[PDB]
Parts: sequence; C-alpha cells; structure tokens
Amino acid sequence: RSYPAIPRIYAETTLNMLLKRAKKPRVHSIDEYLKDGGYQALEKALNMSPEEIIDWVDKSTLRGRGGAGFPTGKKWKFAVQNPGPRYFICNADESEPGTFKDRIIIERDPHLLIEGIIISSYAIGANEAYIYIRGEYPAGYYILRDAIEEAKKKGFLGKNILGSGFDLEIYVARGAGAYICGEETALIESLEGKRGHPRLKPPYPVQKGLWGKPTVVNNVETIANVPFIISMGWEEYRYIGPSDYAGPKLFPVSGKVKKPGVYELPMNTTLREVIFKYAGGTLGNKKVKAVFSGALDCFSSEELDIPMDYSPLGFGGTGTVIVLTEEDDIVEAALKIAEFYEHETCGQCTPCRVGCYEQANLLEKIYKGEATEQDWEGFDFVNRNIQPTSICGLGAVAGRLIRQTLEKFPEEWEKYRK
Amino acid sequence: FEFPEELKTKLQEHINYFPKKRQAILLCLHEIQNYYGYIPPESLKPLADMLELPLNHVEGVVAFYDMFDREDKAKYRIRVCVSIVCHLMGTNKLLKALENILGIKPGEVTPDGKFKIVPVQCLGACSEAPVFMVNDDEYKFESEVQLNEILSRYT
Ligand SMILES: NC(=O)C1=CN([C@@H]2O[C@H](COP(=O)(O)OP(=O)(O)OC[C@H]3O[C@@H](n4cnc5c(N)ncnc54)[C@H](O)[C@@H]3O)[C@@H](O)[C@H]2O)C=CC1
Ligand SMILES: Cc1cc2nc3c(=O)[nH]c(=O)nc-3n(C[C@H](O)[C@H](O)[C@H](O)COP(=O)(O)O)c2cc1C
Ligand code: SF4
Ligand code: FES
Ligand code: NA
Ligand code: NA
Repeated sequence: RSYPAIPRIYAETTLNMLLKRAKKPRVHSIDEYLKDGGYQALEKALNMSPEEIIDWVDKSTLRGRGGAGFPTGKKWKFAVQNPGPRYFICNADESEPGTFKDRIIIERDPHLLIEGIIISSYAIGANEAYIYIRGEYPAGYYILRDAIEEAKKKGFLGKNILGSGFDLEIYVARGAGAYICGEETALIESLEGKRGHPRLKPPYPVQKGLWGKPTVVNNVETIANVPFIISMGWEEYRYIGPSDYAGPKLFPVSGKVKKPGVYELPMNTTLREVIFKYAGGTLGNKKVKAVFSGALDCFSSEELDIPMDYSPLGFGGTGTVIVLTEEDDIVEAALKIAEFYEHETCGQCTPCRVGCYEQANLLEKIYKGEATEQDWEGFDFVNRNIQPTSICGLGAVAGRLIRQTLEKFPEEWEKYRK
Repeated sequence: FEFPEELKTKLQEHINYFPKKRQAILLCLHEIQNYYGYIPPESLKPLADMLELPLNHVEGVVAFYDMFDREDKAKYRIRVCVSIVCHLMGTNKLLKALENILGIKPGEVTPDGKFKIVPVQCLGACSEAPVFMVNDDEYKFESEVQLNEILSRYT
C-alpha cells in the first residue's frame, strides 16, 4: 500500500548483510525477502534447541548495537535462568541525535528484523514479543504492521509455527515524543500504559521487566544480526571483522561529510576511514574539528585513528558519527547538546531534573555573552553534578560530551569567558 | 462529550489489539489527535473509561508525551528539527523559508488553523538535514522554492 514520505537516506555496505536489500531505499516485501533465502534461518533455528541458539549467539561475540555493547547471548542466559513467562522487546525508539541506523532496516527490510525477533523469542521461550517504535517513525510503524501480517500469512507467526509447537505474536507499540522511552525500563513502563519513568536497576529487565516477568530488551540492529548467526553459524559470523568484536556494524554518518548516510562496515574500520575512505571526506575539504558520538562523546581530530569497536579505546556507543569542521563553533554545538538533555530529562532525580535545565539555561547565557562570573562558575559546577543519585544513563551522561569539549577545546571556551 | 462512531470504532480496535486494554493508551491518543487536530480535554474522561484507567492517569500521560497537544487545533503539524545536526546544516534557513511562506514562527498556528510549526528534537534523518515533517510525511529542506512546492500538496 501507500506509506508516508521518508527521506531517501544514502546506504552503502562492504559486507552485504544488514544492507543487502536496505541499501536500496524502498520497502522489500516478503516475496523479495524469501527470494534471498529469508526465513530459512528461522526454519533452521526451530530444528535447534533454544539453549543451542543461545550458545551460538554467545559464541558469535554479538554485542548490544543499541550503544552499550552488552554481550547479547549472556543477556539471554540471564533471562532464561528465571521462571517464565518471559517477554521479548525490540527497542525501535532510536532517538539519539545523529542516529538513523535502525530506521533503514525497519523501513526497507522489515522481515530481517521480524525473522530476528522470532528466532530470539524462541531462544528465550517468549510467546509474546513487542516492537516499541518512536512516534516520529510513522512510516516504520505502518511498514512493520503490514510486514507482520505478511509473516502471519506465510505461517512464520501465530500458533505452532511450522509445526514446531512454538507460539508467537508480535505487537507494535508507538512512542509519543519522549527520548527517555528508549531507556529499556522507561520503555517497559510505556508498554504498561504509563509515563516513561525509568526504574531503579537492579533488577535488570531479564530478572523483572514487563508485568514484573523476565524480559529481554534488544536494539533493532542487534536483532537483525540473529538470522545471519543461525544461517552462517557462529564460527563463519566471527570471520566478519575482528574476532573479539565480530559481525557487521551500521555507522550513521552526518554533518560536514560529502556522503552522509548509513555505512555497513566491520568494527576494525577506524573513525578516519569512516569519514575519509567511506563518507567521501569533509564538505569543502575543510579540516575535521570534532566528531560527536551522538550526544554521548566528543572526539577531537587527534582521536581519528581509533577502531569503531566496543574496546576501551574504541569509538563504541551507537557508531553515530556527527562531523564538525574547522569553522563550526564548539560552544554553539555544546549548547544544542545541552538543549537536548534539558528537553528529555524525565525529572524523577533532582540533580538530573535541575542540572539538565540549568546546564542549558546557563550555557545559553554564556553563548549570548549575557553570563555573569557566577553564571560561568555555576555552569562548570552543574555540568559536574547532573549524575549524582541518577537512576538511568541520561543523568549519568548529560554532562559528558560538554565536559569533553571544555577539556579538548579550552581556547574556544576561553573566547566566550572574555 | 461523545466520540463519533468512526473514531470510537478505531479506538476499540487499538484497545482490543494488546493483551491488556491500558497498553493501547498512546495509540488511542494518536488516533484522537489525528481525528480532531489536537487532544480535546473533554475526550480524556471517555478514553479513561474505555481504557479502565483513572482520569488523572490519562491526563498525566497526555502531559508527559511531547507529540500530544491539548492547546492548539492544527490540520497539519510542521515538525522542524532544532537538534545539533539540523542546526549545523540549516534549521534557521528552513524556519526563515517557513516564515516567508506561512507568516508564522515556531509554536504559532496560521490564522486559518491549517499549519502549526512544532519545534522537535532529532527526527533520526540527520544525513538529510535540515529535516521537517508535515503530519506523517518527512522531508529534507532544500530551498524556499522546494518547500513552497511541498506545502502546496497539503490543502
Ligand atoms: N540508539 C539510540 O537512539 C540511543 C542509544 N543510547 C545508548 O544507550 C546506552 C546506555 O544504555 P543502558 O541501558 O543505560 O546501558 P547499560 O550498560 O547499563 O545496559 C546495557 C544492557 O545490558 C543489560 N545489562 C547490564 N548490566 C547487566 C547485568 N548486571 N545483568 C543483566 N543485564 C545487564 C541492561 O539491562 C541493558 O539491556 C548508551 O551507551 C547510548 O549509546 C541512548 C539513547 C538513544
Ligand atoms: C536515555 C536512554 C535512551 C535510550 N534509547 C535507546 C533507543 O532509542 N534504542 C535502543 O535500542 N536503546 C536505547 N537505550 C539503551 C537501552 O536502555 C538498552 O541498553 C538497549 O535497548 C539494549 O539493547 P542492546 O543490548 O541490543 O543494545 C537508551 C538508554 C538510555 C539511558
Ligand atoms: S537520570 Fe534523569 S532521565 Fe534518568 S530517571 Fe533520573 S531524572 Fe529521569
Ligand atoms: S538532528 Fe535533525 S534529524 Fe537528527
Ligand atoms: Na516489493
Ligand atoms: Na529509511
């Protein structure tokens, strides 16, 4: 049928796995997916034990593509040691600044994600799975609903899937404008029909999640890897990129590059290679000043030779690459990041509630040259004191990128202090 | 206040979709805003009854979620991304073009109630910055002439 207009985001792959179909900017329906051997990994998986599937996902080295890089197999193992029923949740809330990797799988190859969800749900013994897609992805919502009906029609969903005795229904829930609803426990609160208020962890969802039952939350991109692990086997999957951080990775590249878009590359690729080898270098061939890893980290032009992996010295995060060049004002850029956290704090924790607001309020005064000496010292203090008592990652990192700009670009900040 | 049968039927479909009625709350509020061009305050008591939730619960959910608007009726919401990448690549050029065409700024509605400009955080299309939506449709802004053509399709 007819879906809402979507920008045609450029997509390029050196691996031809996650983007084998999604490199073409259109919906690939189930017939096209089946032509490429789609759903044969599910058939293979249903002839394996759930425990065997968990062992393969563990040995694959697959790590959470949502940005934290938690080992996926180990997350499943934690869930299955707890009594059922269990739930499987696909996190499609993707709302990190610069991050548009998940939507191109959802909108172009929805069956890759659906096949992943069914195999993952079987592995952990979940008969009820959810996709939580952000409100601002309406096309993705309609495309997934249509794709789930296609999967039902072909007998990949419903009761007794392909005579396996395994039952599954996938429910598509929509967000309504809260970045915090991507936080796995806020997501679960929203699925329960409440405000997106993160829960104190532990417990982790794998112990107590949806309706207090063992719940696995995995990112769209994580789940899209599962069909490849089963199809190829964990050994062949581990041949992709470095053996310690294996498999394809999606890199959403934006800002001052010639070819902004999503790049499917192995994680031994360097940040320099992402910008210059793949994304075509900088607009006007201007020097790189900084890379924002979404709203999480700020890397200087001295840090471009790092691997795009989940190692301690690696890029990590979502793989989001926002490129700023020599003429971009780092303080103006810092203000946009402060404004983001101001807008998205849920306000449960006092230092996060007041700190996100004051960080943005004071940095605006600084940017506009209206800051008193006390506003300057106030800004420094609040930036260092958003994290205390925080119960989710937002409070923990709301000052992180901005602190990195103060340390890495002091000359630029000093210009504003004068 | 009563929901028209065509809207009520859609709401009942959402409530019947999930295993628990209360899980449909966001899909119902999206449906209500789609129908009316905003969330009418009077709509919340009947919705609460249909979801078997207290009114104060439904009110708190409407307040929490930024896509829901209880203030201004608008046929078309122009969601303009004001986040880092769209800001770098020309959010201010898009806002200027919108002011030239429609005569309104962020937060304002055209005098005919047709267009509201809604400033939003990153829309997850950053490679295509600066980004805007017109209801469910999403576009890269290229120029005033291009924007004028796009807006002409919404009547
Ligand atoms: N994709 C997007 O648009 C966005 C991504 N993010 C990412 O979110 C990340 C932070 O996420 P968190 O969930 O706070 O990270 P985390 O490191 O606390 O947890 C990561 C995952 O591992 C699980 N886990 C961690 N420790 C565990 C344990 N002891 N037992 C069982 N399971 C355990 C958690 O339940 C979760 O599913 C950031 O690194 C950022 O990159 C943030 C916002 C938006
Ligand atoms: C404020 C906040 C927002 C988040 N938003 C998302 C999101 O949009 N998508 C996502 O998959 N993970 C998001 N996460 C991370 C999730 O809590 C969780 O770690 C992830 O969904 C687990 O899946 P993974 O192990 O496959 O990465 C967010 C975390 C925080 C603290
Ligand atoms: S740290 Fe911030 S966003 Fe997270 S629960 Fe506390 S107040 Fe809410
Ligand atoms: S910053 Fe505007 S779409 Fe991401
Ligand atoms: Na097709
Ligand atoms: Na897309």
